[PDB]
Amino acid sequence: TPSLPTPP
Amino acid sequence: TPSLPTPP
Amino acid sequence: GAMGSMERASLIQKAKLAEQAERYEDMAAFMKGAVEKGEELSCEERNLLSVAYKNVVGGQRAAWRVLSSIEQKSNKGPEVREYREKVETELQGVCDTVLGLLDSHLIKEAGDAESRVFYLKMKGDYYRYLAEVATGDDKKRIIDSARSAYQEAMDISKKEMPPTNPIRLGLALNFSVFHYEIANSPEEAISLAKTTFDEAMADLHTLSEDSYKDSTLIMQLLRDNLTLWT
Amino acid sequence: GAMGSMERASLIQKAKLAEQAERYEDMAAFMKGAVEKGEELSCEERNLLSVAYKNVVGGQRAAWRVLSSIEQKSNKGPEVREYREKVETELQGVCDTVLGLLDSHLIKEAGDAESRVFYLKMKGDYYRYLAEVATGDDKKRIIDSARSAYQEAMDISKKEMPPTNPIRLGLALNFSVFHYEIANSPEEAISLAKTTFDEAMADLHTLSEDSYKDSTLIMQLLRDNLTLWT
Ligand SMILES: *Cc1ccc(-n2ccnc2-c2ccccc2C)cc1Br
Ligand SMILES: *Cc1ccc(-n2ccnc2-c2ccccc2C)cc1Br
Repeated sequence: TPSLPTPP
Repeated sequence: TPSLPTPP
Repeated sequence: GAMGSMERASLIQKAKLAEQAERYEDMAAFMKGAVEKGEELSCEERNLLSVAYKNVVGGQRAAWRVLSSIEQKSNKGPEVREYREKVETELQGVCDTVLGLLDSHLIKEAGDAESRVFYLKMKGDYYRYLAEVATGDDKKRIIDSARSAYQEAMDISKKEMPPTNPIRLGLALNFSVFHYEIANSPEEAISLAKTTFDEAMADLHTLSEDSYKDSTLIMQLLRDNLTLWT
Repeated sequence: GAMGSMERASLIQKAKLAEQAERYEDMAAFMKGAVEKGEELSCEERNLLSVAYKNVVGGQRAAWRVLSSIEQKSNKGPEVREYREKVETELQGVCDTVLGLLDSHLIKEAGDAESRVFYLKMKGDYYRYLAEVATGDDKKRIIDSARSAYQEAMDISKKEMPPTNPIRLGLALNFSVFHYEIANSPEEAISLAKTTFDEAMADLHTLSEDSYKDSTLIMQLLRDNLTLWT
């Protein structure tokens, strides 16, 4: 499952 | 300018 | 260490340059140097630290998963296992370095909710990465270390931060992934994501346009996981 | 060096694993180890060597170009220049390592046209990368070293290889880029690409379907450059 990505 | 890429 | 001679401000400047150059190992080394100067980190600096190490460990995790898959299909000589172990040890080293920075002494000096939650979330994340590759006597203790850090972060965030705060939302997202992927607790994962989403939705009316954009982005990531899991 | 204890076959196996894991620094280290075993490389092994180092230097070049652009816009303190110099020195080190492998002793043992042309093309490419960042007393000598290696490769390839051979085509593509980007010779670049394309086109009728696919791919890259340049 995807966790938090780096900020946009 | 693009040079040779790695092989496909 | 090797960054001891460089000015704090120069380390931060170079971390930003390294990010633009997509030199994440350099970025992490610069930020480790900055932390080791002993001063607290600003919000921007905390985010630089996080981005750097996320990219480094992210590459290692992706490589580990490729190699682990090949190894499990093999089950030839010792090379696949040896190389998986090499990548694993390198990954463990990076996690131990991050955890070391948090313990010496970022968490203990972090008094504001935003900083303390950020660092405890990081602590949970890096124990979670250790858990992903753990198989020995301490594996349950690694999982519990992640859980404990996330839980302390959750308790502080619930008391001190609005339900739309991006750090609070990101924490909940990652803790929910912990539940689903590490702790074998999919129902807890789903409940956490749902309650987080709903409480954030209810508070969006208070936000500026710019804050709304940030909160709703993470809400969408919660919703995406809920869709995957149900 | 550090790979001296590992079997040649294990180094090659691990290079392939590192490629699948997108661990190109590891891949390059494994292939350096394999070269240092002292035996000639097969076709497949030559390609592993090339892929590894292309990826490593490619990342460095991309970072160098980002930093060089920031530096030229700055023209603040010494940090941008210092970090550009750090990346530059690392890049130079990798190029010197590759050139060292070619000189000790890959080229001198390469007797077949395919191997010798491959290595001389590599030699041209890595001198070209050194030329991209060169500014001192030896810059003209660096450019001439690239030119000389490419020219020897061209002379052998014209005598010994069909005009559709992928190594011959790739050499011509890269030498044409040398002319355009390094030697300030756009007309030579264009002429070389055009003649290469045309001579390959004329020989496609001799090829199997699989060889045709390979040759026409590189022909399209020649055509793409001709389009960019005209
Ligand atoms: C753990 C965490 C949570 C939130 C952020 N953050 C800070 C500012 N923007 C964001 C962000 C990050 C990822 C996706 C969306 C948003 C709004 C940083 C970290 Br680390
Ligand atoms: C310099 C060079 C030239 C050609 C190859 N090569 C070998 C097999 N396929 C290819 C290739 C590479 C890039 C694009 C297309 C093709 C057909 C390898 C090197 Br190194």
